[PDB]
Amino acid sequence: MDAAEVEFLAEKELVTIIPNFSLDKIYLIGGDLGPFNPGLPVEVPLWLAINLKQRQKCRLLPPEWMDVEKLEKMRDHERKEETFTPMPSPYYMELTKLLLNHASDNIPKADEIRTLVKDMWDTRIAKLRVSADSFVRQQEAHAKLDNLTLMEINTSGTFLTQALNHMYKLRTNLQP
Amino acid sequence: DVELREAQRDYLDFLDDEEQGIYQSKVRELISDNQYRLIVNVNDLRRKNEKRANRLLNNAFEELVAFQRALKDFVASIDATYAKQYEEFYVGLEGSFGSKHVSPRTLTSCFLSCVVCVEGIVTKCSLVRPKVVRSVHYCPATKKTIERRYSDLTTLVAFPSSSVYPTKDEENNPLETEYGLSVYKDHQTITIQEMPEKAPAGQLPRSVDVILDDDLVDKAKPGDRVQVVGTYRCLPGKKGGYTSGTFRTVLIACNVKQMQPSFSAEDIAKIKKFSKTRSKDIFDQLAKSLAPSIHGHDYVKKAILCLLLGGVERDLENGSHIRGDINILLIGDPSVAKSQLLRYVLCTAPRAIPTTGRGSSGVGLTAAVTTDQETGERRLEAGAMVLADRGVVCIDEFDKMSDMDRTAIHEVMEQGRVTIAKAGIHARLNARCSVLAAANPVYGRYDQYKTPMENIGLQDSLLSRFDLLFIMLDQMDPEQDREISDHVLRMHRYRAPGEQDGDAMPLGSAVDILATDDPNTQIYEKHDNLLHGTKKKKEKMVSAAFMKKYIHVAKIIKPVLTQESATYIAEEYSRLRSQDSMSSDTARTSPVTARTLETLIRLATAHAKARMSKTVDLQDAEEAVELVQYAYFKKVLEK
Amino acid sequence: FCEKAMELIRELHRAPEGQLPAFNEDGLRQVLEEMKALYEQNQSDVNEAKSGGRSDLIPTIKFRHCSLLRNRRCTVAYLYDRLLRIRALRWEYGSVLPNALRFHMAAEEMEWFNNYKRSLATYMRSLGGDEGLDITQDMKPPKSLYIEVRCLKDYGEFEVDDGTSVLLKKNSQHFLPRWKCEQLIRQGVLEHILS
Amino acid sequence: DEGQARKSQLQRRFKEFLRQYRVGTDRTGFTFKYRDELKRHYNLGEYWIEVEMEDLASFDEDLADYLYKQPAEHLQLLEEAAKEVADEVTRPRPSGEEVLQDIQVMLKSDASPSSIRSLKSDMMSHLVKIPGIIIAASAVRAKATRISIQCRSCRNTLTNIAMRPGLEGYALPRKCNTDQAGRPKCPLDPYFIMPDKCKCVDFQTLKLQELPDAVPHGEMPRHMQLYCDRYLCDKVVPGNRVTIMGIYSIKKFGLTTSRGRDRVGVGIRSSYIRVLGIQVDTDAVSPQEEEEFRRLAALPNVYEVISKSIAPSIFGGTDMKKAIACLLFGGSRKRLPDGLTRRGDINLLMLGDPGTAKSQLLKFVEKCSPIGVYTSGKGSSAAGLTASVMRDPSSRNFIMEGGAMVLADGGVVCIDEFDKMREDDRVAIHEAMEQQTISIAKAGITTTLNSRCSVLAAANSVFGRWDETKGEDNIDFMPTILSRFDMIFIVKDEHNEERDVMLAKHVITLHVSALTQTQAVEGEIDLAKLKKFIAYCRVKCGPRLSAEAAEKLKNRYIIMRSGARQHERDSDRRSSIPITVRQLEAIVRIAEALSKMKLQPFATEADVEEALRLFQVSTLDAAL
Amino acid sequence: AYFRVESGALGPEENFLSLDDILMSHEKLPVRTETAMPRLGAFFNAVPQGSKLELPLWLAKGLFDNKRRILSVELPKIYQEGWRTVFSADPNVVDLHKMGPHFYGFGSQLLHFDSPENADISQSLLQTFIGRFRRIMDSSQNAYNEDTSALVARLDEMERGLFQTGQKGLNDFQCWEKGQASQITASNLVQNYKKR
Ligand SMILES: Nc1ncnc2c1ncn2[C@@H]1O[C@H](COP(=O)(O)OP(=O)(O)OP(=O)(O)O)[C@@H](O)[C@H]1O
Ligand SMILES: Nc1ncnc2c1ncn2[C@@H]1O[C@H](COP(=O)(O)OP(=O)(O)OP(=O)(O)O)[C@@H](O)[C@H]1O
Ligand SMILES: [K+]
Ligand SMILES: [Mg+2]
Ligand SMILES: [Mg+2]
Ligand SMILES: [Zn+2]
Repeated sequence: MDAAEVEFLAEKELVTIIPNFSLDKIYLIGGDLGPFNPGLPVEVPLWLAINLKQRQKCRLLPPEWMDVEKLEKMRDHERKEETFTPMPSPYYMELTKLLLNHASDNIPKADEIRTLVKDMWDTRIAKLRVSADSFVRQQEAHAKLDNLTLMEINTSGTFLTQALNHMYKLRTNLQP
Repeated sequence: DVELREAQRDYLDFLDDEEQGIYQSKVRELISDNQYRLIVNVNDLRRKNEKRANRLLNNAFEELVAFQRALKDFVASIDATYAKQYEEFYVGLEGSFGSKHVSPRTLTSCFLSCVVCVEGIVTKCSLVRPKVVRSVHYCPATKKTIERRYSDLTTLVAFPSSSVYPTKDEENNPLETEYGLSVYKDHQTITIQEMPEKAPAGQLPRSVDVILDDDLVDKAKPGDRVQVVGTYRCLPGKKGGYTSGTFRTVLIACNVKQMQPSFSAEDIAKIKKFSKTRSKDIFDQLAKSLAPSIHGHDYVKKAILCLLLGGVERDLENGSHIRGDINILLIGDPSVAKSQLLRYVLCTAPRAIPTTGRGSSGVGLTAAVTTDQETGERRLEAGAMVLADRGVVCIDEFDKMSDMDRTAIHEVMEQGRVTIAKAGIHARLNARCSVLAAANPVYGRYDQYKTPMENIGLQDSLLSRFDLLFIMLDQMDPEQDREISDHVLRMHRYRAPGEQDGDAMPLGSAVDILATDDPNTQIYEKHDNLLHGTKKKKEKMVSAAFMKKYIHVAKIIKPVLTQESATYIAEEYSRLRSQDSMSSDTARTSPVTARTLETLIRLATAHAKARMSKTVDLQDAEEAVELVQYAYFKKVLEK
Repeated sequence: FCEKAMELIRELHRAPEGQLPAFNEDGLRQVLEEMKALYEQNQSDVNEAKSGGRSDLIPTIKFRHCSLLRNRRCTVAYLYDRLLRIRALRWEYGSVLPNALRFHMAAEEMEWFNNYKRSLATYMRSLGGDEGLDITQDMKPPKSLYIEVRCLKDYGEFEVDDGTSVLLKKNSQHFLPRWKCEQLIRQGVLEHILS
Repeated sequence: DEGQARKSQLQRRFKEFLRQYRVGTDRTGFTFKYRDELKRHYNLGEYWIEVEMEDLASFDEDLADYLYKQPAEHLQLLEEAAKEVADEVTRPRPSGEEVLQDIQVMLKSDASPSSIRSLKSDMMSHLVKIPGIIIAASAVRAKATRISIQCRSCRNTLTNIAMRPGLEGYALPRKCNTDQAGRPKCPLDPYFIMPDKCKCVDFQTLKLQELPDAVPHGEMPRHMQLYCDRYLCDKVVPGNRVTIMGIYSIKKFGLTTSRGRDRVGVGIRSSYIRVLGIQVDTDAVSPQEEEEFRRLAALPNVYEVISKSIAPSIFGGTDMKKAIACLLFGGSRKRLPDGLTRRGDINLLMLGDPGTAKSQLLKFVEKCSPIGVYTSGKGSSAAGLTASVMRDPSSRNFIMEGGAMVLADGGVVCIDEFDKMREDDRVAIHEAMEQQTISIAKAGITTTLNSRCSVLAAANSVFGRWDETKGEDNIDFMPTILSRFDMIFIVKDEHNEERDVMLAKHVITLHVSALTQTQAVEGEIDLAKLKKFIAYCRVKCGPRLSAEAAEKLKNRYIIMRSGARQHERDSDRRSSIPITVRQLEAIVRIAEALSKMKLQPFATEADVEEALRLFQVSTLDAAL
Repeated sequence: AYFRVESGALGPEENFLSLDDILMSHEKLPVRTETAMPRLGAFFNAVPQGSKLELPLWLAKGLFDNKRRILSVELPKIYQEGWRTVFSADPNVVDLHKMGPHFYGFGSQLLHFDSPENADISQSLLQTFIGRFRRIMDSSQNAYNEDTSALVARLDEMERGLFQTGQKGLNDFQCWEKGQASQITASNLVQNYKKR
């Protein structure tokens, strides 16, 4: 898996948009997308939201968790704890990147939101680094990584798994 | 506090090992041999207690203090009287220190308060001076004795104690020092410099200052290549209540190692068998094996082997002297491998000093005066030939040396002594060395139609001081050209097994030795197609390591001349000297003199050494006569 | 002994990016000739061992047999790695290879490539009701239905729909559906312009 | 309190700059540049970052203005902010990495530099940007950042006393703080520095000479003292051209006039520059550069491209420009198992007529070579070329100073006016040219230095212009020196109507084009890139001759020797130009240089063919 | 879409079609001959009993049997106690590239010869890998758009593979964050064929 594919998975999350067009209910294979009425909010997958924004057909609304006070509390909690804390979204980094890159005009205080998400990302990456070092140094056979998102795992997963494969083979040399 | 007690407990546990017994036995030996320093291998400590080893290497002074306290307690446990004998017991370290292996360039501030192992060359030494440790004083009026302890920034527990001795008691009654009851330790300072081959491009080598105390004094002399294990400290100072904040740094040694072969029984048996195998072929094989990368100059290589082996110097009951050192001169056309043979001897001989005619002076060759670092005392520093005492001096571009500088070489070349009469200093220095010199003729390229004396352009006395003189000519011969070209191109195609294709030699190198003992013998070198060719390999090559061991063992033998050899040598000397115009074309390169007879004796003795024989026999004399016959005459071409 | 096969292996090892060098015909023939020589010497030794009951020859027979096996292993590894690179060619460029690349391949390698191409076409045809699914396309996740493309070289007529085509000339730009341009982009004919 | 509040506010602003600064656009993406660099460097174990002044001005103009006007205090605040941000980016950390490290903040700007001559009193204590040449570097020494002091009498200790940066000392407390009652009073000056409690950093001192083009007419170049510390230490070496950002400062020694200070003028002080950032001027390889170099080496006509790029202003001399290219790249240095070395450097001599651009070629190679020294034979001495023995002013002891061939170690030394050199001075170079070492035995110093450099020499003939009738009398050099040259070019100014017209038009067009704004040439490589390409190849590739190439070389060498031997016999005079084993190894070196241009591990028969053609045109032509 | 056959040198047996394994088994290994070997004297005519030779690992593995009929195998100095002690002091400073490019793979295959020091060779290989992991992970995941020649200089072949994987992960995320991961580009092979 590469980062583009994790972003592809993240693009299936639902967000809210206000369209400037009228459309009847669409019966997509994935699921119905309610009628579109100018000025009224509607929930759609992130990929369709980004596409409609790029075509000047909708205005995006920030998710509930994309709030400065909530994000500051979450960053402080993440810094205080030892393990990974539960995240507002399983694709918070990708959602933040896409929404703030394409609709900053629609999201007030986007710079603060980006900085807080960056802080959380840095803390969690450091925790994952500590976890990997502990796994190798203490010669573990298994680990628990709860509340860790797919993008975080994918950032260094291949390296860690290859190292663990080599280490296991070195641990099982003497068995005939 | 508690950490110090725990460290002392751990170290005492480490040295009480009868329940494998290596350090219990080492301490017993220390007692038996009258020593007060125990050398500890950090690998054993790391094996038995890793945390204690890491702390020792990273917090050196406190850990060493605890270690030495524990050692004193253990020694007292084995024998209390011996412990009372010595003020303190010291600990030296050896083994692998990981990243603490450094050079004077890589020894930086990040290694402060750490144990480090430095490798380098000793450039400067100082005089040994006593340093007061404990002072004892007696009061004649009150009949009581008082003791004082001293320490400085250089002691393990740094504290700037006062140097002034007590002179009176708290009561006014006066005090007198008991010098024979006080304690003093020897103290010396040296400088260790980066190895020039390791320096980066365009950079002069860096240096570090080292402090040797107690037994470690005089373990190293200038010119040595040493490995010093010690602790790295800064010496902060103040003046008028002001500090610059820039501090000198010193290395406080705990162990000094040299970088004298060690012989095992198997190696001794191999050497004895090699000597026994052949009677006449040993010398020829050894000479053939000397500098493999040079296509043959066979007689010159035999002469260089004789030079390395040497003769036997005679001391007479009256006190007269006859030298045993063999001197060789090579005069030649450009590009005939003279400098390469000199460089090979420089790389292989145990003590060899390089010198260039244009880059040397009489002072630099013999000795120099300067002010002592302390007290400004007129002191002497050894020159090249004194540093080469019982060694070799290789002088390249001999014809470029100034005549006045050349004249200073006569006394060393003949008598082996240097007389210093300057700056209120009158000394006789021992410079008993063999001279290997290379030169070009007066016209650059030897003129065969002129005589040897006119080409060489040197005075007969200097030529007489050389045991052998070799005229090496480049004669364009298609077959010789083919052979030399094949050899040279094979040499240039060679690639060492470790290296990969396309690799370039770097300018400079990082520290490669990662232990005090090298973690890594066979008589004959393994065959390599490029190094030796596709020939059937009928001639075998003796390996470099075996050659180094064999020559060391042979140099100690002193063959005794026999009556038959003496008769043959006398007859041959008479024939050599009487023969005038022995060949009408032939001319003498050097005059035949009684020095020629001494040279015959020297060469025969060296040949007998090569065989490891206790007597000089007729074969050795015949070989010496053959060498002299080849060297002393040259045909002159007529146009 | 096995140094020629070692040269065969080293040639491929020196190019770890998958490029196909020219087939080493002379090296392969050398290896085969050496194998025949080894086999003949072993046959003579085996016959003598049977005839005269000389045990001392068995180590030599084993040594030669091991050398033969080593030569075989190196040959097969070389050929198989070449096959892997050729296989990658199909998925990286397409069904029709540039003549430059065809030049390096041996004739037998071209036959292998043609057979593999036919098998892949059959499998891709078998997936769906009509025409199946061409899984050589859609190599990256899709973002937009249409994209902007610039012609990096002259290519001539290019069919958009059966009715209509467009002329590809250098430094012209076209706004086209992505699924019609992916293949030419992967071949270095078009460049994807992001604005 | 108020000062503390102001300092805290400024530190907060620096911290926010480090946390929030971003590069990119909403069309492409965004990167938190400085936070990411700090996080990566800290993980790598490199505790420094480099901050652009323009970025800081973009974030907060007042902060940049303060940093320019009062560098010391605000730089300290910026370093504290950097330490804070480094903790947050890496804060959960693995075992053995608990203690947070200090961060050195380097400074970089796009502003135009100012000269040494322009450094005036009114700029004291300001941030300055200065270009120059490094002429001297000191040894690495230890400078205290933190000290602990202890009382001689009572053992009362004051710990963690901060030290000022730069060339500034500290004044110890005059009196101790222990209780007056009960104990006899503590003596004056009771405090001493505890050796093991001191935290130190590496420091260095440098001399920076003004640029040669900036020197006023008729004046000796001026220099300035530089103070470097931590990661700035040991970055530059003598000969480097640099631009330094620093603080114009004053040495703060003891207030007292100890030893009865008796200066020639009153209230004078010593100036220096406290270095905050170094930029080495062209006059590590990025992956983009390395890919570009690999592309160049693979061009089918790379040899032609490099030759066309050597002194493009000179009208002809194609064979001499091809040989200079080989000298620039060099051969492969080797060490045989017995310990004997074979040199890989190539020596070249141009002997010829006046006004033939020999000196212009030497000047170009000085600029083009990664390491290059230009000297004159007339203005040289034996000690100046190799190395000198002299007295050290501070130590009162003999030391060693390297000459031209020590400064040019690893590069090229261009010796112009080689014929004007004295014979005693010329002879001092023989060892360095072949053994590539310098042996010294003087004044109690016995040492050996490295001199692995290529010699490029130019000279005139004995009679000024080469006279064909005089024959061997045209050359005055000894056979020993001449055998140490791989290639010898006899340059004859041949008069021809057609070539002379072409040369004149080229020279005129060259003088008119001096006004034209510089433009690139399709078939050439600019000097800056060629200089970097040469350095890359020399470190990456050491070629060897192929077994087939060696057989071809062996047979031609034998023929060449016979022809030289026959020619001398017929002429009845031993030729001035010798053909020895050194000339065989010279052809090997030239073949390896040609391969090194193409980054090829093995030299082929075509390489030997070109090497033999170069030898034929240069040295065999001279010898016959 | 090109993936060479992967190395199997750390397992009980090496992979038949692995180029890395063939190169690794090309490396030599000291042996002592336990039987006269006729008709092969030309290559080292008989080779006398007790002779000492250096053989490629593949050839030694072929002739070796547990009862030591044809030859007996001795460990290279790199895997003996002298060097094992050096490794334990600090495994990060030893140059595993110069001391055998396939250091781990070669040492793993030495366990087939049933030496009395097998447990010590095995334990040393594991501790060396563990002691070097943190530096490899940090350098590979934090050296961005920089020269890595000094970072991989001392790494062996197996470690250089891990370093390349770590660099790939770092580069992919940087490309995604900068917005370069969405452009459709010419294939890797096409780039190396038509623009190199
Ligand atoms: N017979 C030979 N065998 C091998 N290499 C040789 C031989 N003759 C010369 N060479 C090589 O050729 C070069 C000769 O240079 P060298 O310094 O040894 O010559 P030289 O006799 O000392 O010359 P000069 O009197 O000019 O200093 C060196 O590379 C040397 O290795
Ligand atoms: N072929 C040429 N193409 C271009 N300019 C040339 C050429 N030959 C000479 N010049 C110019 O003419 C002048 C020649 O002076 P220069 O110092 O280079 O000559 P030189 O050959 O080294 O002479 P000398 O032996 O008298 O020192 C310089 O201006 C040089 O630029
Ligand atoms: K003074
Ligand atoms: Mg010489
Ligand atoms: Mg000139
Ligand atoms: Zn006090």
